[PDB]
Amino acid sequence: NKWKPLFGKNLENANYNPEVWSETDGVLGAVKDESIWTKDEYENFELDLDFKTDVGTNSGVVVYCTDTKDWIPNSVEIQIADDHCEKWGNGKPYEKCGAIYGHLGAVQDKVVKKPGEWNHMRIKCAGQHIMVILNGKKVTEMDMSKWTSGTKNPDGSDIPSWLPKPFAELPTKGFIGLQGKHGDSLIWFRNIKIRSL
Ligand code: NA
Repeated sequence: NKWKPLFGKNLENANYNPEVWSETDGVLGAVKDESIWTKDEYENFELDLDFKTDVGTNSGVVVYCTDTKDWIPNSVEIQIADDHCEKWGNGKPYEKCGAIYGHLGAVQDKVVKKPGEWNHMRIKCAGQHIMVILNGKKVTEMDMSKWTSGTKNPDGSDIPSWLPKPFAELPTKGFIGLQGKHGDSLIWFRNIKIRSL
């Protein structure tokens, strides 16, 4: 159908703490670690958002969340990361920007721009099929039905112990959220919007 702001105007359609999450000059950011969620559940949608990184940014967009309190194992996370910072060495493919965190790498990295440059990401969530388009590049295409294991990924890498639920049996409807600030690297969001497929 048509695009609408994911959180409405003035975050009216979001569940959040206003001491954590706020809009400044049209740009959403967080000063503490707690997440921001939609008040409503979504399936069969495309989500657009702009984001800007800091050096070493590690964040993510959460979709299909069936529990906003115990969200980590009951959701899918599209990784947002500063691929130009190499802190943990080479890193894992599922830690790169536009990956499905813990589950599936992006096909190329350093599609994300350098810290302080604006990025654009579109996430198409069509039941078990998730596509990530980053800066106009199709970087990630997951079919969740392949994830029959909660411990091992189709690419052979181990799934972090804190993500035990097989993605093949995960529901493909739930809340959408953004993650808060966990350390010194900031992240900024804008033009966060959604429409149905
Ligand atoms: Na992340």
